[PDB]
Amino acid sequence: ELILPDELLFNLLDQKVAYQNDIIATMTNQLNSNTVLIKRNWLQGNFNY
Amino acid sequence: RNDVPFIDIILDIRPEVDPLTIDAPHITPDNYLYINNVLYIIDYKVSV
Amino acid sequence: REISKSLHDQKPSIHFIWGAHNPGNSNNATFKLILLSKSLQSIKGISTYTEAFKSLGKMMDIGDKAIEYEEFCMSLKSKARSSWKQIMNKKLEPKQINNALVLWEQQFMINNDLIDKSEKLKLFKNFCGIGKHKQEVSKPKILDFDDANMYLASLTMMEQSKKILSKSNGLKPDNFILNEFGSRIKDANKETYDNMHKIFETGYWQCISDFSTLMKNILSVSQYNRHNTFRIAMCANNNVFAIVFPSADIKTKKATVVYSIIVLHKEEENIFNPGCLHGTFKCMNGYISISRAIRLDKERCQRIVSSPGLFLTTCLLFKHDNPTLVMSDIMNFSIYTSLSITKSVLSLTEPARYMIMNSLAISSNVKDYIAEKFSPYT
Amino acid sequence: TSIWFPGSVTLKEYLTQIYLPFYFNAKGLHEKHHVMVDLAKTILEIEC
RNA sequence: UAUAAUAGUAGUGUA
RNA sequence: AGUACACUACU
RNA sequence: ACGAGUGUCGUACC
Repeated sequence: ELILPDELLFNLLDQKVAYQNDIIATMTNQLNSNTVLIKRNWLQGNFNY
Repeated sequence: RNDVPFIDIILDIRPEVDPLTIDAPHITPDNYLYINNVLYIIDYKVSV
Repeated sequence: REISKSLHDQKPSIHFIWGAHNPGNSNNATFKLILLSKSLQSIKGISTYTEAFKSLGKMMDIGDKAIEYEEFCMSLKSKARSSWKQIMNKKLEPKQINNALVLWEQQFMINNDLIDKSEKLKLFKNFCGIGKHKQEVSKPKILDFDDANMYLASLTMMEQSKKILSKSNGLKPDNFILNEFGSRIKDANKETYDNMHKIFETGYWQCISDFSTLMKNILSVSQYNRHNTFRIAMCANNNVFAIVFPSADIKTKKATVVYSIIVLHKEEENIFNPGCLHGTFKCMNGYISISRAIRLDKERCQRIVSSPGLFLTTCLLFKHDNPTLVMSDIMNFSIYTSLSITKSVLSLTEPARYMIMNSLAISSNVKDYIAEKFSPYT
Repeated sequence: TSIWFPGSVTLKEYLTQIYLPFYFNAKGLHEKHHVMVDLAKTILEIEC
């Protein structure tokens, strides 16, 4: 699970206007949960060898 | 010198000692150096 | 993107305007301060902020009283530098000299008596951006890069910059790099020494050195800055000055510097304007030029201070071992790239690799890269 | 032919003119407020 | 026998 | 303000 | 004004 940064939620929750197609909110379940489940993307630089 | 027998070292350093001396070992030192009544057995090694 | 055709929608290429020094004026700090105050208060014509500039000149005026200004500054500096730790628990006391409330050397309070309230609000809200609005979808507005008129305007700006900045300073270079490493550079390569000497002889080096020194002086003065104090920053050039408007101290996070460049020149249209000139007004004895207010982060100021080294390295590296190149063109390109502290050139420097190398290659999908990835931000 | 200014260049000089401009950039020119959102957008787009 | 070693901080280049 | 691969500085 | 942006921001506040 990838945890979104606290400041990202801080400036996403204080917009006062809904975005047109919020990819972040769709995956975040309307900002209900900070974490997002990542399956096929092994993280950058972690599996170099 | 390369792979010089130890008996040859003894004979060169001590010509006065006769054959049938104490049996020199199977060791064939790469080189020998005699100075100040001291004999140095020198072996070359190329290894990490 | 939001494509703009208007020339007035341009953002500054270099956040600075430069004019040649005046040999007929003394380089003393007090004399330059007096001259700048008089020229600011002597501005003619009508404009939105011209009254504000004249009032600022009135605030920074010491009149015939000059000696006690030096005495005051020296007395404060002697006490300030006598202690390793910063002087605390003692409040700095303003001392009016004539029309100037001098708090520190080249630091003046906003004389609300001298300024009209409307003019002060215009200068602080609509010009310096201080206090604007309070605690609109649009798209990033960029200039039309393939427009014929926009490219013609850019070419004209570059030609004008090359015209103004290629003239010699009329003075022997005599700088640190030369006096200290000329023998080594000359013995390594004669041509490199000649190119470096030519760089030091032209107006590009003087302009960038003056801008670096002015930014260093601005950074030095801005630490003691208050909400009602505008500072004056000076460099070696006696015609280039900087107004440092009130802002937060540098030591705090996300601290920014607000400054405006002032250039005094004998004849109008004899200034290097890299798209950062607010207005050229007429004052006594010549023409004054005021640039638009510039707000910069501390990292951008650090790069600006370091910029002379970048400029020299870029010029010498591009001209190295190449007699077919004109040094003026290389210096013209380097002045702009060295002082580029915006992402507009960042969006162009990296894709150039892929585009040109795929063009030069045997098999490449350059069309796909240009269509789907190349995203200029001009 | 040279790229950024008139004149002729060697292939080594041509590659230098192609590749050096990348190093003219300044680190830390980004703003966190926007890059956070951009990186989140691209990650979540790929995941979706 | 082409294989045993690795203080802390900072900077730079690279993926 | 992370993973790895280095090089250079200071204690 | 300036910096950033096809994310509502920085821009000192009563």
